[PDB]
Amino acid sequence: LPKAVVFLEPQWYRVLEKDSVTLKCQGAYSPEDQSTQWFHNESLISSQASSYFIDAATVDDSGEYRCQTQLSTLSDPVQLEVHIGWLLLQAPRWVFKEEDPIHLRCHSWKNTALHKVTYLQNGKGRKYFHHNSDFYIPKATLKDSGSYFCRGLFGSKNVSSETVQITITQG
Amino acid sequence: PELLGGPSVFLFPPKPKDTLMISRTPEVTCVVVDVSHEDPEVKFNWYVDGVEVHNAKTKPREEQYNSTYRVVSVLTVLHQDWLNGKEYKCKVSNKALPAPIEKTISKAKGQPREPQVYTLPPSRDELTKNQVSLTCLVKGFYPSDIAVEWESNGQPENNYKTTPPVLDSDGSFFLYSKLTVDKSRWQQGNVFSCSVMHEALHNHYTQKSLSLS
Amino acid sequence: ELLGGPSVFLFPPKPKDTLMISRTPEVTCVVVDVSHEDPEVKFNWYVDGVEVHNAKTKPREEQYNSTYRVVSVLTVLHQDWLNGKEYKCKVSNKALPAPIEKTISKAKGQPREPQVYTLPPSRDELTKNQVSLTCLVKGFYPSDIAVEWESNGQPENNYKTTPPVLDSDGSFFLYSKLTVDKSRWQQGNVFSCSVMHEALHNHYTQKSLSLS
Ligand SMILES: *[C@@H]1O[C@H](CO[C@@H]2O[C@@H](C)[C@@H](O)[C@@H](O)[C@@H]2O)[C@@H](O[C@@H]2O[C@H](CO)[C@@H](O[C@@H]3O[C@H](CO[C@H]4O[C@H](CO)[C@@H](O)[C@H](O)[C@@H]4O[C@@H]4O[C@H](CO)[C@@H](O)[C@H](O)[C@H]4NC(C)=O)[C@@H](O)[C@H](O[C@H]4O[C@H](CO)[C@@H](O)[C@H](O)[C@@H]4O[C@@H]4O[C@H](CO)[C@@H](O)[C@H](O)[C@H]4NC(C)=O)[C@@H]3O)[C@H](O)[C@H]2NC(C)=O)[C@H](O)[C@H]1NC(C)=O
Ligand SMILES: *[C@@H]1O[C@H](CO[C@@H]2O[C@@H](C)[C@@H](O)[C@@H](O)[C@@H]2O)[C@@H](O[C@@H]2O[C@H](CO)[C@@H](O[C@@H]3O[C@H](CO[C@H]4O[C@H](CO)[C@@H](O)[C@H](O)[C@@H]4O[C@@H]4O[C@H](CO)[C@@H](O)[C@H](O)[C@H]4NC(C)=O)[C@@H](O)[C@H](O[C@H]4O[C@H](CO)[C@@H](O)[C@H](O)[C@@H]4O[C@@H]4O[C@H](CO)[C@@H](O)[C@H](O)[C@H]4NC(C)=O)[C@@H]3O)[C@H](O)[C@H]2NC(C)=O)[C@H](O)[C@H]1NC(C)=O
Ligand SMILES: *[C@@H]1O[C@H](CO)[C@@H](O)[C@H](O)[C@H]1NC(C)=O
Ligand SMILES: *[C@@H]1O[C@H](CO)[C@@H](O)[C@H](O)[C@H]1NC(C)=O
Repeated sequence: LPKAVVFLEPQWYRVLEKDSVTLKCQGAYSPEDQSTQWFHNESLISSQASSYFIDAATVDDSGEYRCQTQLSTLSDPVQLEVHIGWLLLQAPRWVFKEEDPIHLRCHSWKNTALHKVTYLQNGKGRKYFHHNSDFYIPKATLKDSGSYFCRGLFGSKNVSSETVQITITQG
Repeated sequence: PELLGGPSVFLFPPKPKDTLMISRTPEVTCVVVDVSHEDPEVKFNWYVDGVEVHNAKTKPREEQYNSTYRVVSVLTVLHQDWLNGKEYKCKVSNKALPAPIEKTISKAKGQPREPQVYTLPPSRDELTKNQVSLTCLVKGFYPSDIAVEWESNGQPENNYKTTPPVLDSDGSFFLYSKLTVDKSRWQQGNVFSCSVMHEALHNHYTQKSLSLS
Repeated sequence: ELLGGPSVFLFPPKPKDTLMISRTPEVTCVVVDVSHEDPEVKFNWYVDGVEVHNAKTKPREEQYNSTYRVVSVLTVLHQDWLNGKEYKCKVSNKALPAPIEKTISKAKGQPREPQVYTLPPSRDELTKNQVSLTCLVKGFYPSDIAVEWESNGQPENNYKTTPPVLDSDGSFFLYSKLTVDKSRWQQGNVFSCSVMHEALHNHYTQKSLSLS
């Protein structure tokens, strides 16, 4: 029988407290029942609905999510990392090879408008935006690896995100 | 007042005089500004060198003109605690903050240095005016917490101003204090006194007089 | 309040430059947080509603944090500044909704001449191997002032001045402390306190101080 899979809507496995998140399954249901079974750190939820909704993410909602339907096996777990802070670098992919595109996003607590946003590599300003916008390198290069973070203004407060590492492979 | 980033916190040391005299009460004060009217609860946690303390006193929220709030918490400290270098920590919790705000304060670090205090009579050429300037030079002291007062025949001479401490070339501080008096009082033979308070002075106090001589 | 986009800072000329005819005072307009996308930045200088030119505007420099910084400098007339003419920088750019404007001018108020007094070291200080010469400058307005120390031509350097302090009558005062070796003071050298201020005749006065 096929293995179900959990999917993240939207697709950021790193979120900030009070962020909304939606998990949905990819497994067909039986004619008798269309119920879903959701787990969360092997704890078992309660609702049988096809999508699991986290309105206001707390730190207790981090961990391993998995699901299963009538005509599927237990899904492989997907990790959700709920961080605390003002800013959080988010990416669609975190693994990079030579000539891959690098898409980076500076997500803010409750989608608050962000201004004078700077993306820094290795402690130096690399790209600046008057208004919160995404950072995008067309085709990676071995020199684009390093520690990255983003800072800007949350209405007079000057705030920073935690740094992430970014290595470029192959070549 | 869009108040996007939520409140701000400011931590304030005790006034120098309050920590130099046993009969006075020194206090650390944590002020929270920009507190929204919608989400206004403010929780204060106080740590003394990393240990929680609960004898602090929280003032009621006050409405500012910019329609924000102002919450104050004051922690009275022990004289020896402040003078001995204990660290003081304010932790502020608010609904409009992602994590609590933490600020710490303590007496500046470094070997205290005793102040030399010197009384300087009015310049010759100032004696042609109807008011005169008694000067008090307090140099060579560390740290910059210091108090200076003026006094004549027991009663406190008030018509005076003291400059902020200034950094010397040897890392110590110095300041000046000026007392304006009417020339007659200086010409009589009255005595005036600069009083200085500092931790590195014997008995936290020295007095230097100045008179026609 | 405001959103993103460039920021502007307007800096006055240095007080000493406004007092000495041999010097050239300047007003300076700095623009920061200028993006590489729209990097055209236009300056318009107004001296009391009077579009001016001859403003040496410098080519943009890329900052460390990745932004661009652009500064325009306007040479200014000593009398114009001293009389209280207001100077104004308008900056325009594609990333700006409306152009930004700032204005500076000399502090308003009736000028008042400072009295300069030299105070010799105190008796008890004469024991240490260094001594302190004081210069009291009082009763002046505005606070824009320069103070220096001098001996036999060469300027003295081991001196420190306090910031101006608001006196009770609305005027300011300050002290300048010159530290010298005791020998120099006992040998009979003459030290001098020079003060520059607009309320002084010729914007300059000098008071001397020697071992009586
Ligand atoms: C809404 O309104 C409120 C209230 O506004 C008040 O009312 C209206 C009608 C107007 O008149 C306002 O002018 C008026 O203030 C606003 O609240 C204000 O917020 C600002 C910040 O934007 C605060 O500024 C800080 O001030 C401190 C010093 O503040 C003392 O001195 C003030 C006068 O100088 C005095 O007014 C204050 O009350 C306070 O007074 C002290 O009070 C304590 C306890 O009451 C008492 O024990 C003391 O004796 C007393 N001292 C006196 C009277 O002299 C200043 O230090 C802060 O500067 C630091 O931080 C800045 C960041 O903002 C930074 O830019 C500075 O460089 C500096 O940085 C520090 O530097 C030191 C070294 O120098 C270093 O060691 C530190 O590490 C470093 N970093 C720090 C500390 O983080 C700052 O300027 C006002 O205090 C506050 N006013 C009041 C009354 O609380 C509010 O902003 C408004 N909201 C909006 C959206 O506009
Ligand atoms: C990218 O980088 C650049 C530059 O980075 C520089 O280099 C790197 C390596 C790092 O070291 C940086 O830290 C470094 O600065 C950033 O550009 C800076 O941007 C900030 C604003 O975000 C500006 O801050 C202002 O600074 C002025 C004082 O500026 C003088 O002093 C600085 C040192 O104190 C010095 O660095 C400056 O060069 C400048 O020096 C003066 O230059 C003039 C002309 O060149 C010269 O004649 C003078 O002699 C000289 N003076 C010196 C050397 O001492 C400060 O006053 C500003 O504070 C006001 O505004 C604040 C709002 O931002 C407010 O909170 C304050 O309370 C204060 O409020 C104002 O007060 C005035 C007067 O009282 C009053 O009239 C106003 O009403 C009032 N309110 C206002 C104006 O709203 C402010 O702190 C830096 O100057 C600027 N630096 C440079 C070099 O351009 C850039 O931000 C970075 N970008 C990003 C995205 O990060
Ligand atoms: C799930 O596990 C993570 C990681 O150990 C933990 O942070 C979180 O609190 C757990 N949640 C539940 C509901 O058990
Ligand atoms: C915020 O402050 C940092 C240092 O804390 C400073 O380098 C920078 O200029 C400010 N950043 C932004 C994006 O305004």
